[PDB]
Amino acid sequence: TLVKILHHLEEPVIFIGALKTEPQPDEDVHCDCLVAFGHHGRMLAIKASWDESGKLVPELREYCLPGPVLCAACGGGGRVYHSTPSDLCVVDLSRPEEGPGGLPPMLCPASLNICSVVSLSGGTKLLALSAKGR
Amino acid sequence: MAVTEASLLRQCPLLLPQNRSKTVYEGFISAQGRDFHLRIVLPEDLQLKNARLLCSWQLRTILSGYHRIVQQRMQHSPDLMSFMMELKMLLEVALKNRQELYALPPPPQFYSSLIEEIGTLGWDKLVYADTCFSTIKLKAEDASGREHLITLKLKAKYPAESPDYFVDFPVPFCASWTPQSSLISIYSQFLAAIESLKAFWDVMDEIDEKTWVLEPEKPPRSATARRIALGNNVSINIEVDPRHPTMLPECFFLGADHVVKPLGIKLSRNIHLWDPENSVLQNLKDVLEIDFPARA
Amino acid sequence: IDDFIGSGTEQVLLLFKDSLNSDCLTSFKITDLGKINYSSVPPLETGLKVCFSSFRELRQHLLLKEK
Repeated sequence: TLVKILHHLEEPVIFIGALKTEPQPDEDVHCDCLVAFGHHGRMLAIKASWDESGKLVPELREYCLPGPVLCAACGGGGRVYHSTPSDLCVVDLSRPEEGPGGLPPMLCPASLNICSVVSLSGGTKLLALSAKGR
Repeated sequence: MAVTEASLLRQCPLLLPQNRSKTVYEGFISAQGRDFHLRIVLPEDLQLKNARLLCSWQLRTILSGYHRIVQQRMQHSPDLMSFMMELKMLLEVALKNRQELYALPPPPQFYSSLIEEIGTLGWDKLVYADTCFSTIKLKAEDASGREHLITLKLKAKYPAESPDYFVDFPVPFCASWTPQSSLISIYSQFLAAIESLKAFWDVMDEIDEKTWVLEPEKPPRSATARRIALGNNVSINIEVDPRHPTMLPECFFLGADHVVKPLGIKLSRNIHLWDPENSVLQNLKDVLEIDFPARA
Repeated sequence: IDDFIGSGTEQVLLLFKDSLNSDCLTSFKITDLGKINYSSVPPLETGLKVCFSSFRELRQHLLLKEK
């Protein structure tokens, strides 16, 4: 020198990112999905469907996952690590995508400001900052 | 009714006007036990060719895939009441399409009743429960001392309809399920079939323990057909009719052509000597008149 | 109180009396008061979580209707 409105979650926004669902080493992966998160726990997911009519239709979800989400990040292979003041939990989008939101803890404490380094040398190794300041 | 003074109230009780001139309506609309926020603004005249239709995002998400449809219905449809009937039909159809999306389990009916029923059963029987609490795997014992497992996939309203049972044992498991029925009933039927086959279980356990069974490796109890190896480059696939386990199981040979012909001819000659009292190995060793190799 | 196992969760360490030995931090007792216990249910929790989410959803619907 216009701006487009997509969904409008009613509660504030915390994390926006992307995943590679159906993951059946390189840094930049061609991400199949799109994810955002709320604070009070509203999660959003988008996918390309091209089902039931023979034309491309946007498949949206909207989950209401527990606890006030304080932070989240993405892991290689359609996984998302998010954090609530009780526990650090994880979500698997790899399976159209997922009807109900199933999530285990990782038995780590309330970590705010998570971040991941993908090793792919063993296993995946993330860096967290615990709410106690460690 | 014919007129839209009471017909609109009977067909959309939860949508109520704000203005004297009935132009601004706001409120809910109900389809499949869910009230969805909504408002709709006609101009001064009851024309729908240009009529604002504002919604909630929770509703726009669902109507994704029919926005052009509902737009066309607004400009085509004569009356508000007819249009709202069309809109309720479309919301219902779209949710029935996205029925994997909206369902869930009742908190005071499902997570309450299922655990009380598992307590009725016994905590030693449950081996596996999913995080989603959909899959539960149950264990059952025989009088001989074998474990047999059953998968159960539970629906949202579990005792309302039949739960999906995936049981191993080879017969078609006929599970009489009433609404009053629960896990103990299907487990009593599970033990009933397990004990009706305490005979078949002896046969297939003998074939597993004594003989070299080839490619039901770590055989599930579903396998009606057991591939017993005899000799070299030759095998017999015995399909046990589990209703009559001691009865002759339909069987043929696989391998080379020049060795299997004598085996088949000798089976055809000694078929009449099959007694239904002895073990299947005892019958086969005297019919085919040869000893079987044990883990060659 | 700290995480000495290196799991993430905090544990309590108790050091028993010095009459045992004249050597430091012998005779310990580590416990979480759950499962972890050294020395010298998930479905039910998820059901609680789902029921709480549905409760909060109904509260949202309720305030909407009052509005």
